[PDB]
Amino acid sequence: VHLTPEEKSAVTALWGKVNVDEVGGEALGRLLVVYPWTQRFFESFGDLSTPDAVMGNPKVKAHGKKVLGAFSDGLAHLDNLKGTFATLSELHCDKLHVDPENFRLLGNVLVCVLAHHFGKEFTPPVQAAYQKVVAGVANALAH
Amino acid sequence: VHLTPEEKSAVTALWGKVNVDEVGGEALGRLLVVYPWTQRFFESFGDLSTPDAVMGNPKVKAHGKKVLGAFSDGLAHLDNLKGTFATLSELHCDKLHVDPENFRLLGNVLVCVLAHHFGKEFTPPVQAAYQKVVAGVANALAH
Amino acid sequence: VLSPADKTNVKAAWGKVGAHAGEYGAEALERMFLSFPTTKTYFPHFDLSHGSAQVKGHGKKVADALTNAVAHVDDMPNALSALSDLHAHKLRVDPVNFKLLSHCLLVTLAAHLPAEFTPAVHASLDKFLASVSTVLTSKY
Amino acid sequence: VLSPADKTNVKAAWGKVGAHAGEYGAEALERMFLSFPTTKTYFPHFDLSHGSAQVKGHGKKVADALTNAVAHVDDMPNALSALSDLHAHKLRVDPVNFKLLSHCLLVTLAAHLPAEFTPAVHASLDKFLASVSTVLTSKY
Ligand code: HEM
Ligand code: HEM
Ligand code: HEM
Ligand code: HEM
Repeated sequence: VHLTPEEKSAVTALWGKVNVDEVGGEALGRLLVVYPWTQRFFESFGDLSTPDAVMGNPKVKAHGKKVLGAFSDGLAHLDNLKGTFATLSELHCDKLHVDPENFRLLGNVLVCVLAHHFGKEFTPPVQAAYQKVVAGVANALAH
Repeated sequence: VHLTPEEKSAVTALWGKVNVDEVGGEALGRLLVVYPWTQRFFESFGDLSTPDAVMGNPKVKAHGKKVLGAFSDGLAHLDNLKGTFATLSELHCDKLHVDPENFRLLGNVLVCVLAHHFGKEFTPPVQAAYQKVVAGVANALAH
Repeated sequence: VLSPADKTNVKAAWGKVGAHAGEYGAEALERMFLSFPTTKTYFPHFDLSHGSAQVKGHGKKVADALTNAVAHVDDMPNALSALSDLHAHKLRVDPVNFKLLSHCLLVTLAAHLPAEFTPAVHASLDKFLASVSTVLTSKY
Repeated sequence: VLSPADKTNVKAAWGKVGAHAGEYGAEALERMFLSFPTTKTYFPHFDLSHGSAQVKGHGKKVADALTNAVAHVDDMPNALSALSDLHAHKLRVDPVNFKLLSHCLLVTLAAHLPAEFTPAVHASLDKFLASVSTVLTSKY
């Protein structure tokens, strides 16, 4: 992803403040609540019935922490997102058959989570930078 | 696009029978009728009000012949769709700002046109091969 | 949202589909399973070969469900509520797949009724199947 | 299609948006114009800088349109028929852009009402804005 110096400094500065253990299962859980067909991909996580059962689910917190692990690894490699995400695109495309549009959905949910955890600190330029980063990650997994 | 010998022989044999002069402007015209926001991109073609005004429009026929020119050029280069479609992706992305999903839409409309012009001759394996071709062209233009 | 005119075009088009409906829905399922193989993951319990009896009978059910949706085109959420409860709650089908099946339905209607696929009838059936897809993927 | 519960969540959440609606819709427009610049092609006649008066007043218009879309949430297509006639007949807005604006609305509601963005309220407002986007892109 081509970014400015100021967009990389904003993404880095706001991403350093991110509670990984919380924002992960927050974004994955809101993915399962807002976009419920994605629950088909996580049927081995247990009860996913209510939103309070999804947001209170320890496999959703653990796996969401894995997903933010992959996002932080994509932030350390913004010029090499296809080289970072080839094994994960292999997994999500062949073994899991996840549609590419779903990746975009998760990324947008992540941005909402960031706004929900940063408020006025999540300015429209910070959203612009995280949007083109997030689109870089989703387009790196759709390959 | 990976295809079998039988899929390339079916696409080649079915495509040799294609009237370019009709299938082009009919695919572009059904794109403008079924998906009307695409008419915003063709406001210099004149009256696009009714479906009989879109199908009775010579710039839609001429430009549709250009589009099937690009599809036949993509059929001569099935292993090199990104090298065939870099100038056209530059045009449709930078100068025209056409959303990538629209390419998929046109390709699906083209497949309907082929079924509409071949009937029982457009078998489900022939559709499967043209779906991989069409998805290869749309993913080659979305780059 | 359908107009009056596209409701007229959909009711006329499926009125001339008629008794070929299970044939056309079975062919549409074979076109979806053959051109879009990821949809086969929703049917691990079918025999998905060509000319299968279970894809035939299931296409009869899909086509009768669409005939029922044409008959109740102005209150599709109240009529397709059992099928919304099936596809949205139990099965949890990705809506992308619905677009895929809708496309294959259109291709079947292109391959068997060329005198009926006017571009206006094409746009009408496309918005109809998008409305049915919007109904079946949502929860009540 | 909305349930009873998500109509409750949308009316409650937007009712607590309330009088901040103009600055929230203006902020949502600045987020769309800044993060998704292709949408700027629909506004060649605006001044699209930050803190513009015309993006402010237009965001007041968008927010009031969503307010009486919440008010007529059971019968959106005849309440938004003038705006469907604007966005679908005259402007021909690609529905992708609607998704974009819907996302920016959600981001604004995430950045200003964290006590209100329950995940259920998020799902409710998301499929609400998808219903509004389905109405405004439709042509009827
Ligand atoms: C868009 C960004 C995404 C990222 C960065 C991401 C990240 C990851 C990572 C790192 C794993 C590996 C877990 C492991 O090997 O232990 C994984 C697995 C998985 N992902 Fe994602 N993912 C994304 C999108 C999605 C979406 C949108 C879905 C489904 C709707 C999905 C479904 C899955 C599933 C089912 C697994 C296997 C976990 C299991 O079976 O328990 N992923 N993902
Ligand atoms: C697989 C899909 C497509 C192919 C193969 C294709 C091919 C072409 C070709 C060959 C040209 C002519 C370029 C030139 O004359 O210099 C062109 C131009 C153009 N295309 Fe497409 N196209 C596709 C999809 C689309 C779609 C979906 C849209 C809009 C919704 C679109 C909008 C345009 C426009 C506006 C032009 C410029 C023509 C003018 O301004 O008069 N294209 N495309
Ligand atoms: C316009 C779209 C559709 C209609 C009208 C429709 C209609 C139906 C009907 C009538 C049934 C039978 C209900 C029953 O026997 O209890 C059914 C079941 C089912 N549908 Fe669909 N369907 C549609 C789209 C889809 C799509 C796109 C998929 C997946 C890619 C899908 C997957 C299934 C599955 C897995 C079943 C269960 C069949 C079984 O377990 O034997 N449906 N649907
Ligand atoms: C999602 C919900 C949306 C709502 C509720 C909405 C509402 C409105 C309203 C109230 C107006 C003013 C009508 C008038 O003054 O005559 C308007 C105009 C307009 N809208 Fe939207 N809109 C939405 C989405 C969009 C999107 C996504 C775009 C483009 C990317 C867009 C582009 C425009 C344009 C270009 C105008 C004309 C502006 C002008 O006349 O100066 N709208 N819309």
